[PDB]
Amino acid sequence: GQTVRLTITSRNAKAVESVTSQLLTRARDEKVTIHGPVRLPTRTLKITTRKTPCGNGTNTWDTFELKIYKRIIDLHAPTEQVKKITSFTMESGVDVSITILD
Amino acid sequence: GKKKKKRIFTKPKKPTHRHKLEKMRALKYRQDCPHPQCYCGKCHLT
Amino acid sequence: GKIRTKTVKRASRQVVEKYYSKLNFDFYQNKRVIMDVTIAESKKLKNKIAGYTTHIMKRLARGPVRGISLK
Amino acid sequence: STYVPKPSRDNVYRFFFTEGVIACKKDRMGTWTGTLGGNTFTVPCIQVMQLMRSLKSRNLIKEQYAWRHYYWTLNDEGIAYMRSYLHLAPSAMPNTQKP
Amino acid sequence: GHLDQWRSRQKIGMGKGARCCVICSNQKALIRKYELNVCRQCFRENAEHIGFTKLR
Amino acid sequence: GPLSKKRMIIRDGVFYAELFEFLKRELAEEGFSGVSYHVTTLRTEIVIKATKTREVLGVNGRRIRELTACIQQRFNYKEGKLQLYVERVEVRGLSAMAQVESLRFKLLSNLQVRRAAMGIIRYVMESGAKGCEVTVGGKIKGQRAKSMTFRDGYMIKSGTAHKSFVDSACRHCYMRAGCIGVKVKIMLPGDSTGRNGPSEPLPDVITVIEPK
RNA sequence: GGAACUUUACCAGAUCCGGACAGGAUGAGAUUGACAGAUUGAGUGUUCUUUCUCGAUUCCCUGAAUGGUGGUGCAUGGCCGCUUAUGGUCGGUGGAGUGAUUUGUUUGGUUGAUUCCGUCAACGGACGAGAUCCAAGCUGCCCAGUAGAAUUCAGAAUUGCCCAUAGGAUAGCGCAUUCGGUCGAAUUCUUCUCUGCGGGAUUCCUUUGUAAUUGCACAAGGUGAAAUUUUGGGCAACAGCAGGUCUGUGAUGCUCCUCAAUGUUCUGGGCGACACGCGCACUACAAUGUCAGUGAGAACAAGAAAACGAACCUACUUGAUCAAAAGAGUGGGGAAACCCCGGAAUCACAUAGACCCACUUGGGACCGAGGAUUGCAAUUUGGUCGCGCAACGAGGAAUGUCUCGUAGGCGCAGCUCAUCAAACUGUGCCGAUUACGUCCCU
Ligand SMILES: [Mg+2]
Ligand SMILES: [Mg+2]
Ligand SMILES: [Mg+2]
Ligand SMILES: [Zn+2]
Repeated sequence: GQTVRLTITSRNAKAVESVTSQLLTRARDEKVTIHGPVRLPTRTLKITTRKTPCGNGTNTWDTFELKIYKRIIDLHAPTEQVKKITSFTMESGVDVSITILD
Repeated sequence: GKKKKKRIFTKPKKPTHRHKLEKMRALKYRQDCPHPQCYCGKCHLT
Repeated sequence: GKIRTKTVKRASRQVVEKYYSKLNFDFYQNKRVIMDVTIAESKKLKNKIAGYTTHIMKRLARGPVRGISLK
Repeated sequence: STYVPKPSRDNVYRFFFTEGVIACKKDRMGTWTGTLGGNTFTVPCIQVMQLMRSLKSRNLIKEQYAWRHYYWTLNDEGIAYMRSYLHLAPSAMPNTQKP
Repeated sequence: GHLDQWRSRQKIGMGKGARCCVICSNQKALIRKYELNVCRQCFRENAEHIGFTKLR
Repeated sequence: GPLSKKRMIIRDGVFYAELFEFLKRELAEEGFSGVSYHVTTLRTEIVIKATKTREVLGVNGRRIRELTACIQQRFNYKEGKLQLYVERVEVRGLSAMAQVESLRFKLLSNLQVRRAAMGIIRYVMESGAKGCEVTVGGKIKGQRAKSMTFRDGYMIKSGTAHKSFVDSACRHCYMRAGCIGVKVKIMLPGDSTGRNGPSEPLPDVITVIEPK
């Protein structure tokens, strides 16, 4: 009837996968309807800068990339059950957001 | 570098301003500034 | 340029010495054995080791090879 | 304007005693914001930098700088002078000193 | 008078002068992408801490 | 409204760089080896990894409360939403960031560069590291500047595996003659626990399991 | 390093001290700020006249201090470039030397490879190479209300005889096609798509190949999505270099300036001034073209704000009872959600379109008049009408880069960025010739 979305975002692929697996395991233990863990497209932030600090020599460039991993989990559970599912140790560098879908 | 070659001046050296001392000005004085918070020196009100 | 680096050759020779009755003439079964019998961070090296182990076994069938001593 | 009024100066001094350390962004414009027993009081950052330059030259405080921000902390002799300057009761110690 | 004249152009928010690096306050070669506001030379050293890595 | 996902991580990285630089400058005198933070709804809970945790704490938590005040004032943290913790590094000689600081102190103590670097290398080797490298560059022997490097053990300098198997740190020592650069690279031995070392086998090595 | 101001470091001025601190001379008048009038480029207390106001914060002069895009990169740190794209590099212990030094690290084959194989006064090592790494292919699990599909019930639209202008060619022969607004319902599923871990390629297989006459390999073909470092990157030893940077930094040593300042602010001008020479771009010289229609069609991306929303990006409407460029309004998007079903430009067109070999409807240099828009400032940038009679008809001696989704052609995004890309960093589109060699040159 009422559906709630968990959004897990991180820079660390291993950390976000571990948190998503932990949330899935908790949801399965709680026996709630789960609309799968959806892997949203990974987003790459790219910045290219000159390698030199002075402008001398061959114009060599440096490319830095930062990857963003996002997962969403849809479940039918009230606020107390969702809070009990989400309350555990978590990991650093990842964040989980609660939303209510209408 | 930025050599201090000095500068010739076409004008005289303007003097440093000094506050005028009014000894016992309170004794000498007179209108109180009408401005609520406050020519009125505080509000420069003329 | 498909020469087997000394790391690959030494690992394959050690594999042949340690497991000889457990190997074969094909590449895929040898590689399947290699995955369990060796620990490595890479799969390209495992494939190369399996290929050179198959080559070593084919040579060993015809005659003894230098660097490998089967007790 | 580095000319700092006495009320703002002693308000900053009271904040610097209450909280053992004080941080201010190095910016000639802008206003530094602090809290003294609730509410909020602001004073331009340049006057604060001048005051704590004076304190550092008098060896009152220890100064650190990183990423366009200052960090001024009070030593034992620094806290002592602050109690004397504000004529604060003896045995009064900064929040960091209080266990 | 002179208080009003002091830094009157700097009070205007527009211009390269207003924007400066958040680590060194230098108004040259500023990376404004993703609102980073960091000079390229400082970004080269602080890239790892921010989260950027050298790949391909 | 809310900030975008690609902007929140940028803000978090900038904040982490700010905190790392501030902690480095503040605790340069002590031997500090890292900082982490785990934000939650209740609390931020910043943790520091150092060697001289006694001096980082101070008496009755004086220095730790001072640092908490610093960070709170800098980042506008609400009262009670931020805490600071300090943990001793498990192995002092396996941390390049602590070893460079120690070597910088030895240099500033008017000690000979060769003796100080050799002592640093000896301590690192005793700590169990696979290899150590120490570079000192500047006006050591007079007006003309030179660079001297002292090495021991293994040291890989190629590929991306070195960015994980080797920890490095660089500091600038200021002396009456001028600025001297000191760099310390350490090859971390592999440990299955993962607290120290990569916890994975080297890309080069291939190990064959002994038959049963 | 695309400079209107700022930036800006330069020039002509004019403010402020942002000289802390200590010691003096003061002093609850130490001081601060000022309306007006004139000073001035300044309705700049800048200084004065003039009185007010502020109040121990500050003045005064003595050392000191401080800042500097002052100097010196031939004092340095750090970083970068280069040597140096190739296969290089260094211990130990033993051997050889009176010694510097040498051997290992040799020659033969093999290889991009100090890559392996064989040999061996060396024997053991360490580093580079390779490995690792990150993207492109092909595929497994997962996965969808930020992604799709196929059905079924409706609602609808065309519906047969139909022969252009002169009207060719180019599939169809239980059940005719269509209709992202018909904003239709229902049901199912994952062909495409998303993506964290997997797999897959190893010379693996085959030559009465080559070589071998141990090997290490190699050439063809096979298998395959991919067949040789699979492909493109990243990383990269050890020595160097008086290479660049003291204009990135609260990187700095030594010096220089320091209150009519080499500090700092503000005003005006410069950084863009021309006879010229040179580097690198962009647009041309037309017909395999230029105009004017129609059609079909990508990818990479970016979007709003401190100490309730508002700035940012958008769609749609309107302006519109009448050019563009505008300008409004209304929604949406924090970005797999909006833009977006991303209508890119190359390109196509049997468009029965214009031109017809000319410096011409080729080519837009350059300039005139109007109007918009960015901006504090336009003496920026679009858009409209003139100008084109500016060269240029394919470029001497010279000289760059490049081997397959490549060259070349074509757009698009990000970036700097109020405004302004002939730039760069990416990205897709269309797509060749040649070679598959060699040491002639370097
Ligand atoms: Mg020079
Ligand atoms: Mg030179
Ligand atoms: Mg440019
Ligand atoms: Zn910077």
